Amino acid sequence: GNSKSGALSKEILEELQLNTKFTEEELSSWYQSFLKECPSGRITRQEFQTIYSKFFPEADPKAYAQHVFRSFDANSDGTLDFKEYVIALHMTSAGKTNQKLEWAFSLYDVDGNGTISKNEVLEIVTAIFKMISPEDTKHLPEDENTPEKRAEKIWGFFGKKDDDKLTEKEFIEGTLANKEILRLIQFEPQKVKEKLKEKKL
Ligand SMILES: [Ca+2]
Repeated sequence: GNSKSGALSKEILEELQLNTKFTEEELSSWYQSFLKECPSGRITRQEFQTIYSKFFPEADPKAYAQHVFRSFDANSDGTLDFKEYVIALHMTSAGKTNQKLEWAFSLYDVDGNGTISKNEVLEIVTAIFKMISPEDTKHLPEDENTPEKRAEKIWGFFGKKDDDKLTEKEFIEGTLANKEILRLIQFEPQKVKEKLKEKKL
């Protein structure tokens, strides 16, 4: 930790790699500031939720923030340490999606039982949908303009029956190969929005 706490930034860089938006020295600085506000270096789910409530005033981010917080162990109780908190912000707001597919699986596997069910896709798709301001949902395709439609389209693209289980192997294959699945599972609010106002006539 430099010798006086701080080498937690190495673990972060390792687990995030090129995806990092920070050097270890900057992470330590953010960490020093983090500790002035959260002395224990831990952050609860309620506190994490507040971050998103504050920075997404146009949306209803509570469910979304809770699922993101849980992705780091499928637990609503407890806390996230600085490392998981930095990685969580990166997953929702920075970098490329294709480097986040393994984490995306953990996000979609709500109960953490190793596979994704149809209902879990709907729960997450709904949470992400609520991150879109009412103003933008009108630019959304007819067959992708409600949580139900989006979630069923994703399930259909995976060629699944109502009670089938979706594995990580297939989730990664499909999110990489089929760009429509990518578009529909997309969890970064800005990316959903920016594609939600582009394309072609
Ligand atoms: Ca599951």
